Amino acid sequence: MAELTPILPFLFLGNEQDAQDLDTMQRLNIGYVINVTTHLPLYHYEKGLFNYKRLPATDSNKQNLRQYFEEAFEFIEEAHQCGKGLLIHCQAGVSRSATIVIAYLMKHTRMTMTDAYKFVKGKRPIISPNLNFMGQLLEFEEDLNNGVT
Ligand SMILES: CC(C)(C)C(=O)CSc1ncc2ccc3ccccc3c2n1
Repeated sequence: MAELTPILPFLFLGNEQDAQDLDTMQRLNIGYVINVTTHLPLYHYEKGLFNYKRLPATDSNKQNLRQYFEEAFEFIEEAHQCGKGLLIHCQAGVSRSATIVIAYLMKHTRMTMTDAYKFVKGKRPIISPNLNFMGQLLEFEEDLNNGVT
């Protein structure tokens, strides 16, 4: 049922239904969760098992996700530093969460935007398109190449 896609051995991508499989998350040694929605609950919050961060974003043609990139990168590095996995999820098409993942692959693994997309698309086959998010990833790639971010 639940597919917590490992983009990297410690970085996982999923949707709303994936984020509710508590046993798999604990078996995968996940200790950090990034919820990239305004309206979904922080699943399992009252159990005190994970560190949470909500990026309150919608899946629209006007939503600004670039503003949250640097905040999400620090949370991922914090999980990376202590040997724990991080799950980033949103909803069915994983448009929002896949944008943050690709951006991290561009920033921390030095993948190009295109190669990062093919990397994620190969492991997570169902990704809904968002031209607004594609444009932001393109602007982010140029800023990386110009050493501006
Ligand atoms: C941004 C987000 C991850 C939410 C998506 O929009 C995925 S959907 C899609 N569909 C057709 C494409 C064709 C070329 C391409 C080059 C670079 C990056 C993405 C694409 C591409 N992306």
